[PDB]
Amino acid sequence: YRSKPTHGIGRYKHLVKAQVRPINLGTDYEYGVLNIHLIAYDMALAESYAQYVHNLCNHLAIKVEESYAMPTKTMEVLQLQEQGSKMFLDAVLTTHERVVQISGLSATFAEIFLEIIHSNLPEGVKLSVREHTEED
Amino acid sequence: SPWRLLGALCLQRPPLVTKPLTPLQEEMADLLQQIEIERSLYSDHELRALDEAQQLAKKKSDLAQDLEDMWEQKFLHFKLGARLTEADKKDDRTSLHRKLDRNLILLVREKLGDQDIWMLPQSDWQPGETLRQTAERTLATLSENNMEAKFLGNAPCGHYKFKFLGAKVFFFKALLLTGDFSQAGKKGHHVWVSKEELGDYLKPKYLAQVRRFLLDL
Amino acid sequence: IPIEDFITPVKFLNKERQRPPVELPFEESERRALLLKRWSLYKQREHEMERSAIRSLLEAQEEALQELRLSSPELHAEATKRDPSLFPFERQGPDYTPP
Amino acid sequence: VARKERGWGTVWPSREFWHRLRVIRTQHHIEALVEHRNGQVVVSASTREWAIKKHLYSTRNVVACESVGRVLAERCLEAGINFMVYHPTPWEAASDSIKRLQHAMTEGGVVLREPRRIYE
Amino acid sequence: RRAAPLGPMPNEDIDVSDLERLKKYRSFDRYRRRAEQEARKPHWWRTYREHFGEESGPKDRVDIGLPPPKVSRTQQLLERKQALRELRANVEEERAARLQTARIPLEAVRAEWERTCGPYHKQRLAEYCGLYRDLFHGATFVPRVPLHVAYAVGEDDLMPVYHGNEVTPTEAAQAPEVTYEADEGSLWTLLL
Amino acid sequence: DCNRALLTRLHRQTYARLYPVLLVKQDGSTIHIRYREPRRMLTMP
RNA sequence: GUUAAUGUAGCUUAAUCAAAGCAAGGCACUGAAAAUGCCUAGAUGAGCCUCAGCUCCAUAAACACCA
Ligand SMILES: [Mg+2]
Repeated sequence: YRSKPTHGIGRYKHLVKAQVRPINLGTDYEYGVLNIHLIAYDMALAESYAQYVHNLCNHLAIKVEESYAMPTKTMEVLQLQEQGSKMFLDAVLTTHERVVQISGLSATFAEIFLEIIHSNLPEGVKLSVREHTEED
Repeated sequence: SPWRLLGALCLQRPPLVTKPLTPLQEEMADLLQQIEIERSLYSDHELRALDEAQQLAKKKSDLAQDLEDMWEQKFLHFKLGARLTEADKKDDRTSLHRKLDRNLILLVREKLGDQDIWMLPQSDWQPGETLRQTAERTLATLSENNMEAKFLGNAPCGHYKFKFLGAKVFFFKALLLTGDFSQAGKKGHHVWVSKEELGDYLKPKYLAQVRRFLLDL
Repeated sequence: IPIEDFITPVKFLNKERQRPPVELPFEESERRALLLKRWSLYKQREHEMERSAIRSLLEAQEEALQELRLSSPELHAEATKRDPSLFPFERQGPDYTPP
Repeated sequence: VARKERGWGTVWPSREFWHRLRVIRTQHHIEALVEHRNGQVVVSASTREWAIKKHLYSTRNVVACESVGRVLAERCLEAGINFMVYHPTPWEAASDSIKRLQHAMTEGGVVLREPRRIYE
Repeated sequence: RRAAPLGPMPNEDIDVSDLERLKKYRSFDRYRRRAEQEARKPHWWRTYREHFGEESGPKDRVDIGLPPPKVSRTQQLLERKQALRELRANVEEERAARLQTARIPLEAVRAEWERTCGPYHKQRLAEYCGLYRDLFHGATFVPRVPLHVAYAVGEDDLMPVYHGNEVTPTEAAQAPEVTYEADEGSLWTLLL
Repeated sequence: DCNRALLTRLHRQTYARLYPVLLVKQDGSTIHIRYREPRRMLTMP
């Protein structure tokens, strides 16, 4: 009740909010909206490393926004046969892609981060850092 | 308070080939193999192995093996690159091709007029220059080599001050993509070295704390 | 325009019949479980030295950058900014056999 | 014949009971309390307690929950209270540790689900 | 017309600016806990506790006791640490744990309980039943010496009197067997 | 640090048998791909 | 070598029933997190003493020092 000392005790909605630019200042320099593309041939491997990345970010207080899978590209590899001169033979492969979006960074945290990411790189794992604009 | 300006560089070689596994990691790898193959659904190869192993017993009384042996011989015939290009030499610390498993770092030998210097490669930057530009410049110029090395940040790795005057040593991290070393037999002593060896060859307390921001792996 | 591969393919439906049996004695059961607990302790110590490592690195960053600011203010005008060179960072993971 | 507390029923759990079983699970210890609506703990069994701690192993195990339940049933009969209410969380009701806590409590002779009031 | 809060407002502590960098409890359960701890503190506004009779609230206790048994903290601690090392060492125990088969020797736990924290539990049961309220009126004592009372229901039958338990007057037609542990320089008085 | 996430199984509920395969791209380099075919090696031209 | 302090598990309890709570881990569950379930490791800085006292060691913060 407005007249009382206890007014607004139940007030909550400012606590829970239920209702993009990199900021470069040259001294406090926040470079955000960054895309981590983890691409590898093995399903389990890419998933495990994407997982490791995700968890690493959550522990480092680095804010992850979106973690999602990119469409798999199916490769058909045509190998030359020696007997028949121009004769082709085939083997089937698949390329798997995962994505982890981080919303903020600083110079020092970029430097630190990349060290850990590439140091812990598993075999047959291709890593990419890019900018938020991409077209699915 | 005069300030002596010296840039510096920590040069990281990429570990090339993966490491062997800890006994625990190996037993765990075994377990993961077993349990993975335990929940697994059929196989195409195993459908054609088992269904035909069963159906041929019904064509006798009333393939898979070929493929197996084929792949066996095609694998066995083929041979692979050596995991050790270091210990077959066992000598060179100065070879850039030395260690496949770990990350390697560059050291240099200098004896100056008043001094004896074992040196993590150092730069000298004029006040008008950026620490970055002098890092790169000193890198490409000093080693007499063509190096593609992707740098990470515009921010430096670690800093150590020697005040006689006052002075600064600012170490940067450079990630080596592909180096081309010209005059592989040059007199200047360039030592490509791991973590333990970086602990060994380093006298100073300025270079002793470089293994503090180094990646131990 | 989303299309996921998380879906279970149609080939896998009726070929289910190939892997019915699984059985373990006291031996394999207790072995696997003991190994698992062991493994958890291990992975924990691993994460611990990992975090302590990146923490020591970040402390080297503190001492470093603060040293450079205390010396030359122009130098933390320069080096506290993040460069455009970091946009397309790409790195390949190690292999089993060198080329 | 006494008065339970009817009410609340915007909130949870129901405060209507004479006695309530309360099971708190720390990442280390399992603590089972018997409460009166006064908030006063009447009779309890905990795993921090040396009596239980020393006999058995791994304070956080399902084993520990069963144990604590048996101990608490014993101490409850000794206290003269045969009835109490237990209001678990839907996901706590599915969990094994708690199923077996309730089983121990039941074989112990303590009925959950208090008798009704008279002329309520 | 506003008034001014008296002392602290409950959530006034945490920063509204930058909500994303604040840790949340994504668990219903953590919330429940935090709330039940908040419900036990002495607030400055009219509350449930206040009206519904905490029964004198804060009370300075006149204590007519037997002096607490003096035991060395560090010694006890070491001994228990060791005992638990030993018990955790065995593989048999761990097998008993994973396979969900174990039992606790209830008689020995009842023994240790009677020896250790029993007096306090018996105390708060007495407080619950208001023994102290009708006897000494203000006074709380801790039952240091365990008292074992029993009735003979027959030749083989023994009905124990624990604190708070129910007994039928048929059982109690005769004087009970009473047992407690003391050497003799001692003198005691028993009362029903 | 290379062995960190290297040890794992595929977590999907219903899936075929996956078998270790050594894959040589055009380098001289070899990788380990889990592939449904038991063949110990494959190589790209 | 000097001053103001200390050495509880990663941060904070208790030290008259008792070394407590929270982080943090693993495996299971759904695509990742998250929740949940089943599990995991842990401390009173080290040496003596009296039934808080004396040192040592180490950190930290300064100064001196050393390069
Ligand atoms: Mg104690």
